[PDB]
Amino acid sequence: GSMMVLDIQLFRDETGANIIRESQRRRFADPDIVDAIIEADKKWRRTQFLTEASKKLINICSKAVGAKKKAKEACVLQLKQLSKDLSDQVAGLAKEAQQLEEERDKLMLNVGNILHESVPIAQDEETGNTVVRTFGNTTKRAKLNHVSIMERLGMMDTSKAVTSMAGGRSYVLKGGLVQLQVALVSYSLDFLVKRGYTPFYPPFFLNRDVMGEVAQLSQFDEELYQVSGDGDKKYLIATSEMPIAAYHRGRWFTELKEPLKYAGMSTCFRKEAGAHGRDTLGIFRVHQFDKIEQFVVCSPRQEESWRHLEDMITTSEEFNKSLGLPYRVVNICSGALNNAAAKKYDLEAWFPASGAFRELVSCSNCTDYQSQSVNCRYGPNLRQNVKEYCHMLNGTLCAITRTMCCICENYQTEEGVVIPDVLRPYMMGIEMIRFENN
Amino acid sequence: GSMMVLDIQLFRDETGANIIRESQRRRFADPDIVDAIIEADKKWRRTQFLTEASKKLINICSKAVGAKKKAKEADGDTSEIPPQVKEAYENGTLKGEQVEQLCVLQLKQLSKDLSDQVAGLAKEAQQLEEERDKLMLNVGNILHESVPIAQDEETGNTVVRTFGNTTKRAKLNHVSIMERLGMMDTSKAVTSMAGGRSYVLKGGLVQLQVALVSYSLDFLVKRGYTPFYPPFFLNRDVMGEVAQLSQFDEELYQVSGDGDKKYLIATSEMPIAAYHRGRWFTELKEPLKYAGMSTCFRKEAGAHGRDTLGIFRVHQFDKIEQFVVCSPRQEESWRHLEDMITTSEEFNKSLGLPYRVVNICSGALNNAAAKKYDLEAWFPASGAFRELVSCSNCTDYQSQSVNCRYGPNLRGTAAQNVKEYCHMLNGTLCAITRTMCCICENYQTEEGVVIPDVLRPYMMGIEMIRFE
Ligand SMILES: Nc1ncnc2c1ncn2[C@@H]1O[C@H](COP(=O)(O)OP(=O)(O)OP(=O)(O)O)[C@@H](O)[C@H]1O
Ligand SMILES: Nc1ncnc2c1ncn2[C@@H]1O[C@H](COP(=O)(O)OP(=O)(O)OP(=O)(O)O)[C@@H](O)[C@H]1O
Ligand code: NA
Repeated sequence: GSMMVLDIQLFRDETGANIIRESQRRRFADPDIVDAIIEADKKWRRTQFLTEASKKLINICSKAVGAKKKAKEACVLQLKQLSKDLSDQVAGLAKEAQQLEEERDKLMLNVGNILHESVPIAQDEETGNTVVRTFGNTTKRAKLNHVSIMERLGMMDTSKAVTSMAGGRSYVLKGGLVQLQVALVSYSLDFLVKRGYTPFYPPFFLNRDVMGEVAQLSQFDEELYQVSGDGDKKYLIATSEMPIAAYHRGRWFTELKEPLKYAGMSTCFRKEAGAHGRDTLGIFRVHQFDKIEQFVVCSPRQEESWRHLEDMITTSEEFNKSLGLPYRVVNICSGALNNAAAKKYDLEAWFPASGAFRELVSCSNCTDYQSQSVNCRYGPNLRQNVKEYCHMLNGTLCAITRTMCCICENYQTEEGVVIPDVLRPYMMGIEMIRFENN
Repeated sequence: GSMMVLDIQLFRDETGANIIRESQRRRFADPDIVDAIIEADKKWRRTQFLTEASKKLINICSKAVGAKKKAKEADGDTSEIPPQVKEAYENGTLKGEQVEQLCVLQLKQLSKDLSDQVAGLAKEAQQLEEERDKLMLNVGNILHESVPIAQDEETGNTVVRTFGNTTKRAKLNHVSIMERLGMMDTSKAVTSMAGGRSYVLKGGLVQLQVALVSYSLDFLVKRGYTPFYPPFFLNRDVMGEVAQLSQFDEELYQVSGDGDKKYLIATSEMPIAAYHRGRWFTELKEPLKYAGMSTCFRKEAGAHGRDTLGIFRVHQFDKIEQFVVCSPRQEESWRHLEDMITTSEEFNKSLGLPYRVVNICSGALNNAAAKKYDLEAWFPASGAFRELVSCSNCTDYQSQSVNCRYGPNLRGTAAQNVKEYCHMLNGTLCAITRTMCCICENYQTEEGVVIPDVLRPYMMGIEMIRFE
């Protein structure tokens, strides 16, 4: 059943419907769908209006019979029949209500979050993404790519010894690379703790019902493994953003003078159904990887979320600067944005052997898209004419395997890989991991 | 289906079969079963004897036809196979010299009939092989001579060694401490999201978790172990070489959606063992020592509502594991077992945790283990010793199942009277959530939990995590 889509409230006002139509056109999506959603919703509201009315009339029938029969009268027989009929009508109204919600929500799958005014308008990323900032020597060239380096270290196995055990794109890390992996986890966690984030270690399973509130329906198809055996069926998490968002379901923050900031720490599991033969090379694109994630829950007011988005990307930049990895920050074009995001920044690191900018980090302001889906409310209650929801953002701090790949290319020498200065105290003071002699 | 059970070769020797029957009796397990396993294997070897005879006869048929056609011999009167010929190949006594008396039409029919026999024999072979290993599910590794002989743990285990003050008492148990810290959520906010026994850790407890992972890994690196980060999925075929059928029912989650069905690992021992499948170490002058690092996933199907509370027994937890592959000769694996339990002891001493070491009795040993030591840490608020660590010598039980051979591997070697396999051992260094529970009880004060000295540099120098 459950699925994550845009708030219905914005559709029920002429000005809001026009905001959504405009955002649809700017995303290269269908604006005509907004009318279809308003109509389905108008029918749905009608069923709810009749249901609330008829329920009140069911008590009228009950109280009437209670007063009449206490008065010792032999119309009661009619009132009883009318109670059964209204209960029948309410039952019929509910089945119709259900069908209409299903139709509405399925139409809404095609409606994205309202674009920020700064999002570039383009359908294609190569031409369409706008470069915001660059850091370091982004034209640097180096000898060996990350796959060759990790193979020459003797510290990564992606051969049939592993894939015949664990399937395609599975890998073993050994020795110095595991030390580096752990160094990055711990350094990444500390980096965020120092910036006011609360560490958060989630369950790696979510139930279907809950996963449906924080995942787009296409993610079930392309990205989420199903887990079974123990009670209800579950899904492995693709990112700690899922359980962190789900953790706020049904919550209500009367105010958030300070944001909630979490440093999500987890293994991430991705089926990568789309990537038939994209990579297959190294640990750059794998089904299982550690990631440290920024997650922010904040007030929906005064565009505070937009300020946090800037802080979050700046945080990921400062992290990569600390590692000395060259990069560019790009503002993702409207055609490439997922539905939840109102704006997205990617930090794409320069891979000097490979000769390419490759995404290490994405940071998104999802405003009230997830929040309305998980029902994470904000402010005072209606009983204020609008229901307010918290804003939520999420952004990579460090995706560990891709960052390891970038470090290997950028810090290679003839003898091995130099460990970035900041990571050394997190791996026993090791200055370099060395190639197998030949 | 794929299955981890004892090696067959020792069953086919009278002295070997008796050693196995004796070990079974000493485990309070079934010896009578060995006769049933020998019989199932006898049936199996018969299908191989016939298969090899018939495969050779098929080649003789082809060569005979070739020679007859070359000489322009007439094809013959009939393709009908003499009943004695059918009887002979069904019994494995048909000789090539007799086959060569047949005409071309007969040789052709016989080649087809022998091919059908070879196909029927492959199916018989596998129903017999499944029936056999299933009977083998109940047969344990040969006990080391020092294993206490008893059925029940609570009385049969032998306390070997103790460390620290194991009678001190403390006020709050680990559940109450982690609650008062505000850093562990096991409420419906979490369980309605992720199911029973699910948890969220926050704040200082995540810092402590990471500190333990990194300190544990460093602890083993300093002792010559190679870090090993595995895939957390194993496919059915491979999982069955390193697990018994009962673990599929009680312990292993199934994962699907992409490729064939896989299982989540319950310990890094599984993928590390599997990684050695089909290997052949001609010599291991030094052992291979691995420091396994992984999340472990356990259904806990048996422990339905056994513990329930806190993070002591959960479905998902980090663990750092010792895994050793070594020579099967000169009782070397027994020396490694002693070093491994000592390493886990020194780790706990370094954390300042009191404990006892117990030698696990014969009746309570799992099948793969020839001997097992557990380290049970003292939980002063619970008032009990609770298992933190197990270390076992599985000698060649996993290695035979995964086919990890030892010894010279040279051309010209025929049917080897004794195939040798490596020995494998495994032992917990640190199960992270249980160690956190132990630390919380032992290091509690009025204001919170004091961080053990050795972990402080691994969590930004923090000396204490404070109650809300
Ligand atoms: N299959 C993978 N293997 C290793 N790292 C990955 C993989 N998928 C994503 N990452 C890392 O996680 C970061 C965040 O990825 P995200 O959750 O945004 O998924 P995505 O499909 O890349 O979506 P987006 O288009 O927003 O980046 C990426 O920038 C990358 O560093
Ligand atoms: N469900 C669990 N939750 C948290 N920690 C666990 C769990 N199961 C095992 N552990 C930890 O892992 C360690 C090793 O566990 P092991 O794999 O040996 O499983 P076991 O069946 O509980 O123990 P044994 O080996 O004695 O049968 C235990 O000593 C304990 O510290
Ligand atoms: Na340049």
